[PDB]
Amino acid sequence: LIKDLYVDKEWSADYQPFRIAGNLYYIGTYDLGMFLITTPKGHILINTGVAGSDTLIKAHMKTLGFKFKDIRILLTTHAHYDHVGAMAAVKQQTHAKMMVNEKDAALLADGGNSDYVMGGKGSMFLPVKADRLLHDGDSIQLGGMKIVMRQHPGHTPGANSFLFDVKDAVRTYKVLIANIPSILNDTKLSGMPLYPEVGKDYAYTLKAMKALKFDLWLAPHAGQYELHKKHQPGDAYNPAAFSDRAGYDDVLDEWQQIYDKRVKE
Ligand SMILES: [Zn+2]
Ligand SMILES: [Zn+2]
Repeated sequence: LIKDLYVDKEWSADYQPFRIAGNLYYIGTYDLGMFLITTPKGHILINTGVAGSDTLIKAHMKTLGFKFKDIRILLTTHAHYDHVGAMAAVKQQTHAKMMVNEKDAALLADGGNSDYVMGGKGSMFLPVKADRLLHDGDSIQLGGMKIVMRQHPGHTPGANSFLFDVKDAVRTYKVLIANIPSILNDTKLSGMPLYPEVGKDYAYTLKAMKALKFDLWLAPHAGQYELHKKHQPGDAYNPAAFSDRAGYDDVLDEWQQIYDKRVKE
């Protein structure tokens, strides 16, 4: 692996895990979103953090009263090292099935060495082989849960969001775990040498994500959905803290204006 990878202090900073809505729990760090969906047949994990975050995931699950080794399915929003850095460790420890967007499978399996921005300098994370390759609209089912993957390419070719219903004592909530279409500085939207369709994909994703319908949303980075303005440690259960259509439209509109200006460079 590449030595001396950048880690933001907020990526590794501990955060009190909590129940978001129903059987969906937050088990991530101050900045990095890691989501646990619990079922009678085992659990789904969406994302790790950086390498070493398997320890925090195991500890957070214990705090909530769940066993790490009951994770049966592994998912990611996109195959960058801040979201899959501990994915190989988690798969080795749990024997969970890795299910990945077909468009990110090669990137996940080569540890990021093919990354269209950060590649060619060796592995940024331990590689993971896919147990199931996912396509736009594919469903992931376990213990009564149905998760739909939507392809939201650009940030990586295989970047994707997940939509699913959770039930509590009161009502059903449709949750979106949204991969926000952020554009890195080094990206040329007319086409990148290892990703010629990058700008066409980002354009597609900005329109596609605006069209989604849901009750609650979260994202892989706290700042993208203002986690720490919506939630403080010890807050009473309150799913409505994550009802925020205005903030979702505002983040997508900001990225659409960046896209529009960067195309004109
Ligand atoms: Zn990323
Ligand atoms: Zn990230």
